[PDB]
Amino acid sequence: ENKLPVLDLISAEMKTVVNTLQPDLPPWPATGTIAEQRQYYTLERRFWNAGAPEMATRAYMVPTKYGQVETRLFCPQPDSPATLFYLHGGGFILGNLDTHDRIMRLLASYSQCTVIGIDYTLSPEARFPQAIEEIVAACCYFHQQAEDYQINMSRIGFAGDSAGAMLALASALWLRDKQIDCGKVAGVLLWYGLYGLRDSVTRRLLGGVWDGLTQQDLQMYEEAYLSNDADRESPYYCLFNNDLTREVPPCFIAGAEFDPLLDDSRLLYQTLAAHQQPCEFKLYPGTLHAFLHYSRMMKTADEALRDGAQFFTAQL
Amino acid sequence: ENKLPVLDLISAEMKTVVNTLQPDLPPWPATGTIAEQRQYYTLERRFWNAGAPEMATRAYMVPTKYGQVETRLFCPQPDSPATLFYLHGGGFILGNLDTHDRIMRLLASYSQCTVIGIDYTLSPEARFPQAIEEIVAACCYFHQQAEDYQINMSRIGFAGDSAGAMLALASALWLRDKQIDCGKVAGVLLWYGLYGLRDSVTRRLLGGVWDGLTQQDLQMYEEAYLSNDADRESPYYCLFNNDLTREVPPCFIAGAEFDPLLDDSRLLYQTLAAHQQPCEFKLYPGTLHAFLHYSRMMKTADEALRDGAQFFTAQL
Repeated sequence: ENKLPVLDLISAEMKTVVNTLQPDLPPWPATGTIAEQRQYYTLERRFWNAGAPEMATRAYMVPTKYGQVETRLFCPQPDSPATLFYLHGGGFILGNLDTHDRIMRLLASYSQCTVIGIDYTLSPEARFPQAIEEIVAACCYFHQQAEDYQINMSRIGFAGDSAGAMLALASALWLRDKQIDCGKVAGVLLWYGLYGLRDSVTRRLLGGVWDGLTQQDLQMYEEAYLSNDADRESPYYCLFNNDLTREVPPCFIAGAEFDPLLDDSRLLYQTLAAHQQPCEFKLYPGTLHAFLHYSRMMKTADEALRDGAQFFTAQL
Repeated sequence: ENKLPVLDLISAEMKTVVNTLQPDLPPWPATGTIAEQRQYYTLERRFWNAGAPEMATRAYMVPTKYGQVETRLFCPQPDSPATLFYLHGGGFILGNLDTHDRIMRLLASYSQCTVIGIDYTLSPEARFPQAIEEIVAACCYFHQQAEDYQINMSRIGFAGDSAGAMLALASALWLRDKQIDCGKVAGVLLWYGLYGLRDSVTRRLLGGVWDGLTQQDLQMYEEAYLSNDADRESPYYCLFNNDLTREVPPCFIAGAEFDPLLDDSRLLYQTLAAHQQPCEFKLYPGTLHAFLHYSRMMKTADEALRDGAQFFTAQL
């Protein structure tokens, strides 16, 4: 109704992606089970993940108080200076280590750090703060067992896209606030995340069927993730209710121009900068939310990967 | 907490106002009745209203479906080209024709149009949408009785500050939506309004005891005005839920820099501009919310009045 004509305003590069047909796929099951929707997502993501760098990969199950969680280690080189944990997006209800395969492999290539993807339990089966607890547990397990796994856990980082960016910064804040040391958090890489705004200029202007980010869609994802309405205000969900004026690790904040969540990125950055916390913001012109997946076809997506990777290594 | 240090960022001219003492006044009766708080605001406002333009004024009671309401006409010249209705601010719970006497007289003076202030019924005694219906009724009464009152009702406009600005645009949109012709709405003058955002970048960064615009203050004014949580979504409260893509009268939108409500103005402007609706935005640097009252002492407040007057007369 009052929204911007986003499909006309996106870049010609972004449009080539949006207009790409995958003719071998069924239609999107908007009335199937969550289990079917997850399967479709995994199938549809495969084409975008093709051509990923080839490198040494290892999969391990790690213990958590909620049971074992799968992890995948991508090891570019034998003397990694740090370990980067990667939390994938998908609205908390979709996505896995395969949907984000190419992103995690390129991050490893461009950083020359070990990248560890965490297969956190999705919602609605898991509810807040379960994923964050699983991530912290995994991190802490790897830190205790670093020698056995052959990884450098002296310096770590958290990285993620969309809902995974929320998990990335919430994990770093959880570690800080609970006085948990599972390695020095050298940096956090946050591509088009959301951090607890309930409304904003960008949420009003943007969002539609092309990105699955209408007000209604956002309420749906919140309803799946939270168990109690009181959790809306938790400082590990509404991160703006946490104290962002001190002791935040260096954050690289990437905004998508035509994403309703962009203001979440601008508020985090403006908050951090006003309180002299180390950060950088960069807007990627012409993009929709979720663009990091499109690095093979979009120079802007590969640039965003390079930029985060390089921000991380600049902290080491 | 994560807020900006607003008292340090405001301009020197704004700080002179913030630091102005009225020693002869009692302290603000925070635990007193609404009646007491209203009387106090009235009293405290007198000093800021002094020295207003000399001009012919007349009070008239006008019929509405809720009873008679007081109006005040300010007549700057014998041949007014249009009539501007002025809706005062004060959070819906405070203010009256006296607290905004100087604003209205300056507006009439700079516009050279008749200004008609409307003493709409305050909340909690009235609830939404009573004030809007009162204003529409008053406007249609004056339109029907124009010859008797010696006013020009062939072109009209609505003007207001803060909550008053919400009433101004809501009234224009009501007339449009219900196809009520009580004069051609030439323009709407909106100083530091709010138009229904529930959260924003600016709501998070700003607001405090210095302006009475914390999240809890804002919730309390909304609670007083609205009968129902569902009314938060009404297209005459959340005006962003109304259609803003067609037939919106020319809007002058003035933002105050260090005001949590600034993004409400930015959103209204960006929305109207994106749909080719006629509008102008101007930011008034260094200011708090509610600065229009301080025109004797602050060039910027007086400039804001001139600017809104000039915009209105440019539509005639």
